[PDB]
Amino acid sequence: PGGDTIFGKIIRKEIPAKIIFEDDRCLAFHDISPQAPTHFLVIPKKHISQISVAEDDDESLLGHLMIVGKKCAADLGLNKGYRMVVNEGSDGGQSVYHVHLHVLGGRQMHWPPG
Amino acid sequence: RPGGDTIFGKIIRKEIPAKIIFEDDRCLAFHDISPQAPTHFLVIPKKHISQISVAEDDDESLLGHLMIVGKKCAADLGLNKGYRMVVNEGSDGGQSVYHVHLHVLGGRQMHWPPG
Repeated sequence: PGGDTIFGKIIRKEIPAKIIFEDDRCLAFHDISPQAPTHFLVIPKKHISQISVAEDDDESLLGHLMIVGKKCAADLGLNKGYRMVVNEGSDGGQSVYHVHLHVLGGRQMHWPPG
Repeated sequence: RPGGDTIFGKIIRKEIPAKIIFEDDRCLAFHDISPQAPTHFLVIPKKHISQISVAEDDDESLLGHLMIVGKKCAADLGLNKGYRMVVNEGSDGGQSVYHVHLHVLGGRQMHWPPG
């Protein structure tokens, strides 16, 4: 495992998180510093440090994060829409080196996206 | 038709011009006409899916492929300091074209929140 980051600790249940969904290969939970009325993360249990190092063999897993994200968004009542975000590296503002998909909604999201 | 009715379908069928970065049997990557960062491109599936909220379970590999192609194109374009990937859904997401697409933005510091 889950990795040497705070997200690994969340996966291993060593620290608390408000979990929305879990299966054998991913976990969705509310972000601790929400930027919208609804703001959660979907992360793989496999420790991929950043999207730039994902491989072709990870394609289904990465798509699974997005499908889980859109299902969770619907379950959380985001019927007016939302935004999905993956941050990579310094310029991307990536805060934890464990791949994570942000899902934000419950307010108008603006443009540019940061 | 192959690619759907939106302007992105027109781009897929090469009926209107685009600055294409990458193309395969499943997707197409091209530069955005209204860039919000020094590099700003889109990765879109050739199969029409209107928005991420209606994607099917069987679309997982395709959606993942968009992200893999996005990161590969970002590397090929020299975005070595990072980038941000974005999918907009619906009104609150600010989606203006109803053909699912992944934005990739880089070449400057991206800020938080992401809109």
